[PDB]
Amino acid sequence: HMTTTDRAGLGRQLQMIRGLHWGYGSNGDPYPMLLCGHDDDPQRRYRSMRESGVRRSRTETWVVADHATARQVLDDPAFTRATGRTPEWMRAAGAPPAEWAQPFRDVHAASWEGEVPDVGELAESFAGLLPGLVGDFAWQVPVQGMTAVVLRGAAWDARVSLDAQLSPQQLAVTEAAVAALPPALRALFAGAEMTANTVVDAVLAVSAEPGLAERIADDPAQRTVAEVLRLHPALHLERRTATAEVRLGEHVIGEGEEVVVVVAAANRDPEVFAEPDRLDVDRPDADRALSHPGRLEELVTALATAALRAAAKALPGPVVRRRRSPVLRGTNRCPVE
Amino acid sequence: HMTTTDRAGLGRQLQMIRGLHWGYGSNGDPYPMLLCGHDDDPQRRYRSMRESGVRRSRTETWVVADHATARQVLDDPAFTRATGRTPEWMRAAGAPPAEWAQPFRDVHAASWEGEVPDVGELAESFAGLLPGLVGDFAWQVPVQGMTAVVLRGAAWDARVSLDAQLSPQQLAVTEAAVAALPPALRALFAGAEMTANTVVDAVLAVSAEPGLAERIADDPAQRTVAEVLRLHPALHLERRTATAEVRLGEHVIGEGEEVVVVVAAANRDPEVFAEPDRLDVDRPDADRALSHPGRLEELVTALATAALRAAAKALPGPVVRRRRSPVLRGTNRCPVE
Amino acid sequence: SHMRVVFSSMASKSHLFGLVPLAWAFRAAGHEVRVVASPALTEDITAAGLTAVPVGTDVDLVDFMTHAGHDIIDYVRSLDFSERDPATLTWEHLLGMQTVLTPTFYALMSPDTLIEGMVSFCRKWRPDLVIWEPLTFAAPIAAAVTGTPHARLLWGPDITTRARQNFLGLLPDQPEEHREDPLAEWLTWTLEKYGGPAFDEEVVVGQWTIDPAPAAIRLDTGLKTVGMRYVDYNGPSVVPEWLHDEPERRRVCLTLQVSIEELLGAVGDVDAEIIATFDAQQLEGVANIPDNVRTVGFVPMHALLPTCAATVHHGGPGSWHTAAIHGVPQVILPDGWDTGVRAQRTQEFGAGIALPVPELTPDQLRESVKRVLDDPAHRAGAARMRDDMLAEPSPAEVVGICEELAAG
Amino acid sequence: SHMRVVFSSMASKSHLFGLVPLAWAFRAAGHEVRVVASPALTEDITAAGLTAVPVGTDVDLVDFMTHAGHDIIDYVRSLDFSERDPATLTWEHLLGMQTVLTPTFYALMSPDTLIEGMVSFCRKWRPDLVIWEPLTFAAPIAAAVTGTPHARLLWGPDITTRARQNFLGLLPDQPEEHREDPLAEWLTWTLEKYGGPAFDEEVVVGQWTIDPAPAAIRLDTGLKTVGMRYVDYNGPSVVPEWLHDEPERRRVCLTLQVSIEELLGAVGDVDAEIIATFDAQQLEGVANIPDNVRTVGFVPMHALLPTCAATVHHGGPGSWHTAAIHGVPQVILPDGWDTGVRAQRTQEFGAGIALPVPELTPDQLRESVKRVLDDPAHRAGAARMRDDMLAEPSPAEVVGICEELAAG
Repeated sequence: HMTTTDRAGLGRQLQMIRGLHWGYGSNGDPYPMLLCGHDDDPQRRYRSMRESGVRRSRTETWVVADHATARQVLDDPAFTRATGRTPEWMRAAGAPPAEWAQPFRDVHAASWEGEVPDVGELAESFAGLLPGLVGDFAWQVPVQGMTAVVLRGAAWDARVSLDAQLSPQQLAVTEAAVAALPPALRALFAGAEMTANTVVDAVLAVSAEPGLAERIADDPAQRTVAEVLRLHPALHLERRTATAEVRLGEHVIGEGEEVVVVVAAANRDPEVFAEPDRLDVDRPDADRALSHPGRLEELVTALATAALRAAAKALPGPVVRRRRSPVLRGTNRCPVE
Repeated sequence: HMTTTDRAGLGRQLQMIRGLHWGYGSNGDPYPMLLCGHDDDPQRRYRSMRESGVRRSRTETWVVADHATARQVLDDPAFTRATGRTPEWMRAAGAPPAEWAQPFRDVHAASWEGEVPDVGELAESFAGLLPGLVGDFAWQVPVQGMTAVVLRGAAWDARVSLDAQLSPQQLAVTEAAVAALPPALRALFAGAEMTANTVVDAVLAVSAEPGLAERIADDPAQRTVAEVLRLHPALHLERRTATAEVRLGEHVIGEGEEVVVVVAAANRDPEVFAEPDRLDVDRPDADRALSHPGRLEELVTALATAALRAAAKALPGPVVRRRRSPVLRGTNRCPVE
Repeated sequence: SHMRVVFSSMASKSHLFGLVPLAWAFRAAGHEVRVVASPALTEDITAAGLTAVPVGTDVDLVDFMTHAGHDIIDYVRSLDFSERDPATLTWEHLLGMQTVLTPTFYALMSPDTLIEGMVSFCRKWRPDLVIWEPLTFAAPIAAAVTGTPHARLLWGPDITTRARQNFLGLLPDQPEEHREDPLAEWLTWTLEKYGGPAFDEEVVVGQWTIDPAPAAIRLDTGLKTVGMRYVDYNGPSVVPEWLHDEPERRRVCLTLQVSIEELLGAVGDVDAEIIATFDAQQLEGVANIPDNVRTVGFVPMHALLPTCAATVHHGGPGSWHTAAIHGVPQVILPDGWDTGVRAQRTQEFGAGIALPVPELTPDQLRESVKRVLDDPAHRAGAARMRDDMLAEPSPAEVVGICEELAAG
Repeated sequence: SHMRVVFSSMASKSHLFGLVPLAWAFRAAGHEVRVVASPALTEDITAAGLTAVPVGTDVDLVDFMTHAGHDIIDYVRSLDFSERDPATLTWEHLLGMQTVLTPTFYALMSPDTLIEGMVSFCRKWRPDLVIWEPLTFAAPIAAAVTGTPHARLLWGPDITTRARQNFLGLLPDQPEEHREDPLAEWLTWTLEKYGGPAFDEEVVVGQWTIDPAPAAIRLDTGLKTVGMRYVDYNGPSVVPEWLHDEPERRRVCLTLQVSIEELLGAVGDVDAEIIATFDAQQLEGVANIPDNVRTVGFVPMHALLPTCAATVHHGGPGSWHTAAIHGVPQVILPDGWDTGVRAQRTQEFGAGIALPVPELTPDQLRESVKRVLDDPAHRAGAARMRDDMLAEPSPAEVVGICEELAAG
């Protein structure tokens, strides 16, 4: 529910930011071209972002992809997931983030401080699902799992929320999320989509590797889920904002100045990980950066771990991916058996 | 001789002054309406001018018609026939008198200080002219007379000069005068037309009166010529200009400020002359104002006196008069026998 | 076929405007159109979206008017033709107009400079046709010298033509020596300056005349007339947001006496919404006059008049013609020779009321506004005038009639 | 039969001008014509002698441009269609244009305020036809909502239409989820705001399109085209006294690089009188460049081009179209996407030379000016274009074609 007048105003705002993101991006700056997510392969932009280390974009934002500085800021407490400051280009464009982004940035900020059942007792319910995956199995896993600790369609409409906070979605897509967006439950909806693509990417990675395929059936592993969230994290980008001025490699980061941690880039540094862009289940390199308070990451890793173990029996069409997801990189169609 | 360009400029000037004279005149002021001479009878305007005494017009000019003040200024030496000052309306109109009026005002200024033969020896030549009048007799009298002390057609073209000094004539009429205008000879041309209308008005007045008709034949008189130049003077208006400031009845007349003596009005004051607008040959009233140096008036009175005496034998159509002559009031057609 | 058309007006914003829609008519037809006038009229030409050809130099009216001309403004307000008195038709009176208006107005405009300026442009640009405002005698002279076809484009009545036809009509009664013709004398000695043809009344009136006025309110002159459907132009027009809506109650619009402008209270006693064209400056003294009255300043008449049941105005061509084409009954408050004559013609036809401003009374206005609103006759009269005008060709169609006439 | 025509342009002096002669064409035909636009364009409407209906409020570009928009000026100068490279026809590239230009330009103009402003006026004034500048999407929306017939009036090439037709042409290759259409999404959710009809490509292109460009240099779009004989309008035009005379020697006029404007010496080595449209301010540094060169500032092109053997210009519509109709060979110095495309089309036809400004050399200009003056082919090419254009109806005739089309 919302008037066709404010709808019109919102649509105009979402379209202006994306328009400026693409313009800035096509002109040179790689962070807004990534933010548009017009490509399915972001790995060359991540190399360029890591190569630079730290660079602030055309928008005010500081882009941290060097694993050394990425860990440095994620560990620093000044950098938080709160409402920062409005950059001049945005208010001048007539699209304050406080308007086009607002529900979605409160979702990113939400913390799920609840008991996380990692029992694997979940994998018991999850067994009878694949008969003798995006919506028929992967999205089925968080719903039935959180039910045995949040409606299917409701969570599916809100699934774009953690992209919408940095990247403007379509008007109907933005509209459907706000209407289906509920604190903890809000944060649980977010984790549901985090878990959902983890299941897809894992089954996709297992499908290619010769070992992982028949090996997962031998011991139903947490190691595959760990490695998958390195090459394909829950959140590729991590929006943070400084409360007090911070010094990161000779750079002064002001109060309310936004910093975005490029986790997917960081998690493939040639100096930190051996064969980074290669799927290695048995790798000593466990210095991977992720996610800030709460245990939502711990919740998804459990839902995905239980899921991978249940589908260990079945493990031995064209894959379409969501095109406006620079943060979480979701799949929409994953065929078949 | 003169270019069609300066001709165009002159025509425009003559037409502007007359345009403003008529406008000012129709609006109220009687002096410029008189100056246009659209009427053949000026006697009501002269009553109004005398009634006032002295009044300055819409143009700068002082209008003196009261016989008392008329004589007062004609006798005063400060008031002269020289080039005065240009009034603001004229230069603003774009017609300085120094341009549209110039030859003609030098004619008015001219003095004929030459021996005036009043012998009446002239009336001997003038005898054989009328067989058993404007051009066939009246204009014939000054030519043959001045020849026995100046060509016929030449004097006829210049005949408008003493009107042109106050009243703008037509462009061709102004053009023809300048080309036929020659000092003394210049002043003699002027006297020729002065004499010419005197002959016409006299024969016209004699024609109506019962006495004067057969009486002029008895003693060929100077008394008729005297009385005629009272009711019909050589110059009805008399352009003068102050050299030094003069006080006339409570009025300050500035240097170069024009004064026009309305001689024809003055010469019919009810307080000065008995039955003024009536032709009386035997009248004691000889206090009539006229004409300033020279003897031109004395010359014309002689040419006209000789003329009236010669035509004493013949004395016992529609009369057309020149329409732009407020100064001298000339006749163009005087039929017949 | 493609033409080079020259439009000439004297340097008056009040006069150029009557030529504007026909100039644009020609250019939309694909013809080359240039408005040849004095440097003063340039801003007004360009503000009409037209190309200006400023020729010659300006004339100092300010100096002429302060010292000489002002009295001629007092002289003109005297003349009155709307009643046809025998006193005004005397030779003395008529030659009077001819003697004063020829130098002080017709020739005051059309100066030395403009005429040589136009003659130079025409000789060079080689126009195919010259359309001129009825009192800009430089244009027919230029057109005579160049041998270019020329036509007059009227706005209000052709009062000068009627006054002249009468003046010439008396010339034969007067003796050969008492004859005079200032306008002919001027134009003749002007035509000689450029070596041009002999004088013809064709230089005073055109070769033809275009009049946007309905046939019945036109004066009888006998001149080749091309009637034209009127299309308003009155300078920069901006529609206010309030004039978008269809009116609620019936509307009377008042546009600009001896009534101390306190006359607003008189039209206020009328049962209608009044729209007064007065600014907040013009009505700084009025304190009790408004009630049903609306003051909105200068607004587009071609946008306001289509919404009025009646109209009260000075009698100006723009107001007259615009109201006339919209079948809007009129209450004219004349002050000029040109306005009175027309105000009288339109009252005779029954398209309104003529209220001379010297004789004007607030009782007369209240009654007159009440009369046009209530008597269905004034509307019916105004309906006939409108119908006459819509039956005449549009400036678009008049382009072809000129094109053809220009050839022969 | 009488019509109510609305003309709408975005608040750009550079865009309104292309509608001006056709607006005047309609009003000369006797129709009611109103130019509905934002308050900024009001002075320019009134300076075209047209009636302005300013609706809504102004848009603060100064603030938007200083902080956000400037980069989009840098983005636009990159795009180049004149060569048809396969790289520019990729889905990624084309959706790019659609994603950036839709909000930052089309919708930046046409704001919230203007669209409701036009929809309000149209609902009230009840127009019979809406003629609009090709990138003022408020007008077709207003016309869609009101159900009023509407048509586009082009000036330069229809490059946006060609770019869009290609973009839509690739939409089917992309998966259902990867599909997007910013301009359709915007216009669709806009049509919903006024409850208007469903989205139709008819809101993007018109119901028909009027193009003053010769048939051969028009892009293939398939859209209902009404060709029109071009009649120039370029704001306030004043003819200088020097432009009255027929030229002595042959004339080349230069109108506005990386050549430090010292290029005047290059055109000076040409055997011809050069007329440079530069002011004394613009040429304050040039000390040896003039010899056969004349600097006269901004002058009317529709008065200068009829006297030129050749022309050197930026490629702007006014310069292109005016030279084209006069059969004047052209040396275009393009810098825009719109100018390059057209400069390439006119060179292919042989009506001139296209010299891109990034690649531009003073040797190229001297040779190019020498080439158009001496090779009778460029004149012959320019002669065909001229002949094509004079065979199209005048804006006067186009009024009837619209009138008829508006009915059905």
